[PDB]
Amino acid sequence: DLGTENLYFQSNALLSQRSAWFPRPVAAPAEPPDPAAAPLRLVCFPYAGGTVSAFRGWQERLGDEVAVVPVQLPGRGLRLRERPYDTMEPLAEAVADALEEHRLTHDYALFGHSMGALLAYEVACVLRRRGAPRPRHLFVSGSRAPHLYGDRADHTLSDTALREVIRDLGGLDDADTLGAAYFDRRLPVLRADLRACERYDWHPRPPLDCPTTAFSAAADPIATPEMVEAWRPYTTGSFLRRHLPGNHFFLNGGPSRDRLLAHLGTEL
Amino acid sequence: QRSAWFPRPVAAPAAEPPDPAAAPLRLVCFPYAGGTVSAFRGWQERLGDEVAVVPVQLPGRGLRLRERPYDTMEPLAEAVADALEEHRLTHDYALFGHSMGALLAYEVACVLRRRGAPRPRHLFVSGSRAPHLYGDRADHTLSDTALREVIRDLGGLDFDRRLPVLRADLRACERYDWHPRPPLDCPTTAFSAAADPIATPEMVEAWRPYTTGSFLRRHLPGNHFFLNGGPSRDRLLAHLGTEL
Repeated sequence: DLGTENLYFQSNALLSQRSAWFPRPVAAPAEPPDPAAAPLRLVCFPYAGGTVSAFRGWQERLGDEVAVVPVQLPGRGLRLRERPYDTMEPLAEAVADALEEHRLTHDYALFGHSMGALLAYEVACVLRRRGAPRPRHLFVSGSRAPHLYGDRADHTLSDTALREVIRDLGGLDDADTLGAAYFDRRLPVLRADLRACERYDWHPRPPLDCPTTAFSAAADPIATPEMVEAWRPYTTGSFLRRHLPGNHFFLNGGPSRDRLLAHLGTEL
Repeated sequence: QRSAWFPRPVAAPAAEPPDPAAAPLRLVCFPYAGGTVSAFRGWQERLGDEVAVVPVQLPGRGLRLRERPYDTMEPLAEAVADALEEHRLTHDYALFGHSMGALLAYEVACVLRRRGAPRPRHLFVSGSRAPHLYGDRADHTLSDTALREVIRDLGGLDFDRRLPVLRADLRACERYDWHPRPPLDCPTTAFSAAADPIATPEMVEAWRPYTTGSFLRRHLPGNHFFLNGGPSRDRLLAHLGTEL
């Protein structure tokens, strides 16, 4: 019997290929949104010796409902010819002046890492005393609470000694390939920035009113759950601590960066 | 002075996708009824290099348009599970699904358990009532026009070739014959939408007992197709990122 009644289905060889069930994912069409018109503006502050570069790629990860507005402090990038501030208060006042002048003091949140967390805090306090609108949210990472600053004296150490602390903390993994000479470029700005945190002495004041989310890191000696837990009374709004796997310089890239961004996205 | 203080960030170099073979986590993604892998466009760049996004193309659509679509959930889950095992996707994996796809994801996790495979690292269920609440709807029996207007009214169209596939997908949900089973053990996160009449907060909260691990429900803005764009899509991706 060679007739058509006697025919049988055979395994479909096309379906054995990976791409039949699992096509490779597809990138979306690549804005960015205008800071002036965005529903929310996330004003971001770097760590000591850092620049707005830390925030590259945040915009694409966070999407179109928030404008990422990194702040470039004097002494770096296009501002390389300007003396860096070395005291927290005038810096925070100059940032507050800049935010007001450029009309960034509505529908905004603040983010800062390490020194930039303290700066973000100090900026929130200055804006409050001026009667400006409060932030929608304050995000701090890699930072102990303000009253816990003052312990350290890194900005006094020698070039080599300071560089080794930065290396030790995870800020100099590049050196393996780029050589350490690269880093010495940053020394004057790093020292100025560091002086602002290290000579800081928290004077008691009322807590803020904005929600605050703080991030601790498992491998950060200076961001342990309890140093970061200490931010809790600095606001009369809701407080959350989220814990991350990385070190003091996780901002630079990896799982912790991705998770920070995710957490940020949940609260914006 | 705006350029001094507040320089616009430069565009990032959109990263090379991670190899699903080598990624520390593979997120296996199932679409809604009548949907395709296009639902998950852009997910990979948004989630970053620590997770390979693996959308699943089901029979009956795209290049698989000549295959009869499954209209029952168990054999569909078994065919998916065959494919996952064949292609070594049955470790270091998580599952996502939306609406019908959430039910399928749950069924796939159950098939993989019966087969002795490693459990999912996480189950994400989005815009779906819990399994035992399915089987009351009959949208798959409606006229071409009435069915289209149901989808249009839920916010799905803003088709006729794809009607037989939509119907089969809906049949799998609406004929679903729930049987009590032991709960899963994997962490599970459920998403409800404020403007979703189908999968209300209470219907979504009802997933809680389907796992013995941690359960979270997040409540988002948006309608039944909230994953398709806008604020709610962004928030979903962010919640997803916090657990991957």
